[PDB]
Amino acid sequence: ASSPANKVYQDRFESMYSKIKDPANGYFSEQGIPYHSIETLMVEAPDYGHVTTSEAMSYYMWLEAMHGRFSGDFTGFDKSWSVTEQYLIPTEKDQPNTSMSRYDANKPATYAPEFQDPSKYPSPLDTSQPVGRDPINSQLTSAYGTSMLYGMHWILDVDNWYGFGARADGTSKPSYINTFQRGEQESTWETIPQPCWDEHKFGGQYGFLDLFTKDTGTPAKQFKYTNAPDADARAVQATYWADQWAKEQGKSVSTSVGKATKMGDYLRYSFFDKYFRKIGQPSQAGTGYDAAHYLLSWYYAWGGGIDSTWSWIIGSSHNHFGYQNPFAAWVLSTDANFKPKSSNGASDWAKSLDRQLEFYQWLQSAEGAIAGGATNSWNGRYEAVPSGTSTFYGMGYVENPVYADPGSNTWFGMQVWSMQRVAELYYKTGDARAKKLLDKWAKWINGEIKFNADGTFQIPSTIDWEGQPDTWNPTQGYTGNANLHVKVVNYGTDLGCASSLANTLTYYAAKSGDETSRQNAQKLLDAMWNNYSDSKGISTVEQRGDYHRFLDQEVFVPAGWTGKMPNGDVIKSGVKFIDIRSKYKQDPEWQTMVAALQAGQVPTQRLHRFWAQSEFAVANGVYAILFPD
Ligand SMILES: [Ca+2]
Ligand SMILES: [Mg+2]
Repeated sequence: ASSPANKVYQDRFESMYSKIKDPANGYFSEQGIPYHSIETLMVEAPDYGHVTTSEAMSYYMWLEAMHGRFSGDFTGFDKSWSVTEQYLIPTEKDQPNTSMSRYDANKPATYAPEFQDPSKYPSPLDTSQPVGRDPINSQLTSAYGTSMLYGMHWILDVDNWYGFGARADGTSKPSYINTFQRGEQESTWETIPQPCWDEHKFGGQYGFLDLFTKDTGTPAKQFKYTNAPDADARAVQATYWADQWAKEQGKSVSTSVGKATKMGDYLRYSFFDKYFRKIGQPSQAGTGYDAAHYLLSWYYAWGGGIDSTWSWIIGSSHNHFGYQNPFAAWVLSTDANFKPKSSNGASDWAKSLDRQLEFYQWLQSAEGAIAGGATNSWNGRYEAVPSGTSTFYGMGYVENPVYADPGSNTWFGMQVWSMQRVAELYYKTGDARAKKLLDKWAKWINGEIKFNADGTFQIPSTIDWEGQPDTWNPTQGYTGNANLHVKVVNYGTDLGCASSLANTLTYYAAKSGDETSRQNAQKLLDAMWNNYSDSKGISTVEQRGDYHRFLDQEVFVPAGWTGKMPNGDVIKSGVKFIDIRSKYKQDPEWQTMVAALQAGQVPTQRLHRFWAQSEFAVANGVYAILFPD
C-alpha cells in the first residue's frame, strides 16, 4: 500500500494532469504525441511549436508515472512508452538492419572537423585521420540480436509541417527531421531543417547532404539519427519511480521496465569520444574503453546507406553538467530490476556514477552554482589545449559546451534540471558526495529567490561566468575553486525553472531537514498555483527578445548551392530565417508579432510549454509525497 500524501498538493497535481490531458487544450496531436508547446509561433531549441523532442516524451513518462502513483492506474504510463517506441525510436524500416549489420566496430566512422562558423561548412571527410575502436557494439548485438540502436531520436515534426513526410513520401506524419549541424555558432535561427531519411527527393541535387559534409565522391542516399542523452536518462529515471510506485500497490509495469533498461544499455554510446579517440590524449586512436569519458555527452548519433549497405556510429567529445544524471546511473548499476542484459552494462554505469559526481564537484563555483563542462576535442578538431586551461581527466574546461549562440550555460534552467537528479540520489542513498554538492548549491540558490508583496516572485534567469575551476586531482578533491565565479545577469519568472527548483529543494529538504529549502519550495508552488493559473495550466507573459531574428537573421548557404523546401521555398545564399519557412506567415500570431517588431517593440507571448506544465505537476506530486503533513 502507498503511503499517505498531502491532500492539498495531490489535488493540485490531479488538476494539472486533467488540464494537460484535456483534449480541448491541445497539448497532444491526434496520434497521442505531445507537442513542444500548445502555441505554434515558437522558437527555442525547436523552431516550431508543434515539433516535439525526446525531452517532451520523457516528461510525458514522468507525468504518467506520477498519475499512476495517485490513481493506481498505470495504463497511461505504459501508453507513453508505446508512443515513444512507435514514433521516436527508429523502427526496422527507419534504420534497416541490412545497413546497420554492416557496421564495422574497428572503424566506427570517418573523421570530419567541426568549425566555429557555419560559413565553413560543408566539412570535409578525411579518411586518413585516426578513429578508435567501439568496444560495446559486440556486447549489444549479442544481447539483443540486432544491429539497430534502441534510443530516441531527439526531434520530430509531429504534424509534418515541413512536408518531408515519412521516409521521403512527403505526406505521412510524424516526420523524422534534424536541424543543428553546423557548429557552436549555428543558433536555432541559422539552421536548414532537413529530413533524417534523405533520398535526395527534397532540397538540392543530393538532398541536404552536401550542405554539411563534403565527400570525395557523390553523396549517397542515407539516413541519420541523433540522440539527446539527457532525455533518454530521464526516461530511465521516470520508469524507476513508476516501477517503485506500481509495486507499492501490487501493480506492475514490467514491460516498460524492460524497454527502459534496454534504452539505458544503448545510452552508453554517449560515454565515448566522438571518434573514439583516447580521453586526455586526443591525437591517438582509442583501443576500446580508453576512449570512454563515462559522462553523458551531448549526443551519440548513427546512420547508414539507404540504397547501399554501410553504417556508422559516433559518440560526443563535449560534456555539459546539465546533461548528467547520477540517479539514472545509480538505478542501472545497482537495481536488479534494471540490470542491462549486456555483459558490461551495469558495471559501465557504476563507473559513470562515480565519474559524474566527480564532474559536478570539479565544476562547482566558489558561490555554489555549477559551471559548464569539458571537452576531449578542443575546437572540435582535437587541437592542442591552450596552456593554463584547467582540465578534468585530460579534458579541457569549457564555459559554454557545444553552443555559443546563446551560451549553453547562460540559462539558469540547466542548474535545476541537473541538480534535481542529484537531489533524488541524495534522498535515496544519502550519498555524501551528493550531500556536499547540494549543501553549497542550495545555500546559493536560496539566497537568490525573491518574493514580492503582491505574491509574484523572481529567480535567476540569465547567468554569466568568470574564471575557471582548478585542475581536477581525484585524490585532492574539491579545492573550493576560489577563482570560479557565477554572476546573475537578470531575474525572471520562468515557471518551468521555478517548478524544477521547487522539486530539487523538496527532495533535498526531505533528506537534509533544511527548513529554509522546504519553505521556499512550498512558497514557489503556492505562488505559481495562486497567481499564475489559467484554464490550460499555468503561464505568464514573457518577452521574446530574439524574435527579431525571424526577419533579419541571414541563413548561410554555400556558394552555387540551390534547392527547394517541400513547399517550394527556394534555398539559396541570402535567404532569411522566414524565407525557408514561409508557412509561418499563416500562423494566427504572425501579424501580431510582426506588428510589434515594426513598432520597435519586443514581442511578448503567453506560452504553455509541455515540459513546464508537466514539471509543475510533478513538483506538486513530489511535495505531496515527501511532506504529507
Ligand atoms: Ca550565429
Ligand atoms: Mg543533445
